[PDB]
Amino acid sequence: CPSRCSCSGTEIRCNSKGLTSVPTGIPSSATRLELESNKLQSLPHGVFDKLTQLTKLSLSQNQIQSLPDGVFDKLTKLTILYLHENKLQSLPNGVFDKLTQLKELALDTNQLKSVPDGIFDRLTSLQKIWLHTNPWDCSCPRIDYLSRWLNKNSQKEQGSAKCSGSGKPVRSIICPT
Repeated sequence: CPSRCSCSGTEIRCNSKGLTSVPTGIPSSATRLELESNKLQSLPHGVFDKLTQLTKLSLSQNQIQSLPDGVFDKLTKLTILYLHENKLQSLPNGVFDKLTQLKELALDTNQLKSVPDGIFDRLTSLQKIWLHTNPWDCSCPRIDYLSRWLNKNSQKEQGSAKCSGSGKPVRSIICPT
């Protein structure tokens, strides 16, 4: 068990510990990992690669600005992914592609202006998504995939994503073609 964590069974919790980096001794048998309310601002590439049995990963309330490419690729059993209340300015192409079992993905309260096209397409088990409190860029070509995807997957949205500037719903926007 890592120094600032509490390990109960295969559940690893290291919340509100003023952590500045991901703990180094996380066992590979971990099924749940929570690193909430710390001081993380970045993540090393491949940092969670050995945590293949993880069903839940939560990094809410930190100051992460970007994600390493393929940072979630080895976490194929992930059912819950919380990334809200951070400072994300963008998402890597297909970062969620290998998560075919993901049910919950929280991305609210960050600094996202846009997301890559088709970023949620592979999420076949998705039930809930949080996208609110982000300065979405509702200019057209850019917001086209999101407004459309949000409209079709209406029932999964927790809260309501709003356009930066006008405050209008991202789903109220229809792009030109």
